[PDB]
Amino acid sequence: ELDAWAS
Amino acid sequence: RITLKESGPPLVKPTQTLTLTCSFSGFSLSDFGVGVGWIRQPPGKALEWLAIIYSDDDKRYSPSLNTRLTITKDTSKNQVVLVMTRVSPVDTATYFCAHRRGPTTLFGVPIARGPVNAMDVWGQGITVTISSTSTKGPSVFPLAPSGTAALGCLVKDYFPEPVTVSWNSGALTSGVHTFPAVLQSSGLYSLSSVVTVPSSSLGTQTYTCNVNHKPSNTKVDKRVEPKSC
Amino acid sequence: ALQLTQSPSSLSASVGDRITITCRASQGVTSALAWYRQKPGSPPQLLIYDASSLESGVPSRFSGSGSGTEFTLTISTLRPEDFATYYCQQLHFYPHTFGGGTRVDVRRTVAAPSVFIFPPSDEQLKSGTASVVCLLNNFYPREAKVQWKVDNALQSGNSQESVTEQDSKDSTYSLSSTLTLSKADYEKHKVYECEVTHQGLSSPVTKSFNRGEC
Repeated sequence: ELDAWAS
Repeated sequence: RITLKESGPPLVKPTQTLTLTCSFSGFSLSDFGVGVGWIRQPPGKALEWLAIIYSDDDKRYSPSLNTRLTITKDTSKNQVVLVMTRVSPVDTATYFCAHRRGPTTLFGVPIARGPVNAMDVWGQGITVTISSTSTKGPSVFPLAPSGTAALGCLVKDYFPEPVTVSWNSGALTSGVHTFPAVLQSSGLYSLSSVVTVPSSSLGTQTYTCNVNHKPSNTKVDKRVEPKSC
Repeated sequence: ALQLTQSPSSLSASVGDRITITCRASQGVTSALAWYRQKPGSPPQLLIYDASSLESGVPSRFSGSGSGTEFTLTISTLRPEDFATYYCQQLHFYPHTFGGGTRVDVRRTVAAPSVFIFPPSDEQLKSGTASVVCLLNNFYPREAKVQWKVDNALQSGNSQESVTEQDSKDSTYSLSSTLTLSKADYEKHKVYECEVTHQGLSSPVTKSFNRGEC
């Protein structure tokens, strides 16, 4: 999945 | 000033549970967006990511090791623990814990996520060896062959590390190469120490390897000479 | 999962050179990439975070660039402490991932290894095991390949090897490979050969002996 701070 | 330090048992046997503790200072795990992760490094190999835990208690694990890992934090003692179950020889490695920065904030407002892209401070690392073996002194055997000639000593089947090797009670240093030991499938280590010398001095100078394995109180001096008397 | 490939895995350099190392991700990771330098016996040290930001307290000769799938770390003027192993790490997707590392060592002139083969001692043979060792002494660059052969059969899975750290005097490496067999198997064969391939040898050098031949 995406990292905690991704987007 | 942030510092982290790993603690745990240096030796663990297969099928057993390994519990490693990361004690830190200079930061609080309850601070916003901060995280602490674990990374391992098998001898001579690349770094491998294990897991990370954040202030809000969100946890993430390596998919490959997911079922054998648990990570938790104890905010009040400033510690993060990693429990790895059913260990095997392949888990022998140096384990490091590291700090992950949270987003930069301004009057309580996160304004920059750039600093979260790294593990900025690391512990020194703790070496963990996984073997079922018990303390055991090495067996020393000669290495010959023999203008450049080579000779040496094979320090086989001992546990645990380390073992010291010198030549001629410390007088011979030039052309000496003591290789790092390799952990055999048997769970015992093995290493060679060789020396290169002018093919002339063999008939004159003598070569003795001095092996010392403190863990088992084993000291051996083995004189090596070109075979055939 | 996502893959990070570092290039080159090994790199020769001298004090003062400008070097660059690359890291490529199999999928875009935006700018969430960090570079570390690791000296033997120490933990990795953060050099660059978020692809190009210079970590505080890190010397200005280091810089990094790129985004998406291509990243490069460059050291403008290499100093003695930069001889080490470098890693990149992606933090855009879980699990975070490290690259295979890239070793940077002191360059010197190519040098072929001096090869020596050692049969098992009769002392060891009496205990039921036979260790045959091959030594590759003072060679460069580091990459070398050892191939054991017994009565012409390529051996596989019964040898282990170790390499010394770069020698601080001559900048070369030495390698030891041990072929391990039980006494019974050892006695059932005649020709033990150690074949060595290295950039410094125009062709593979082979060292061998015939068991029991005296």
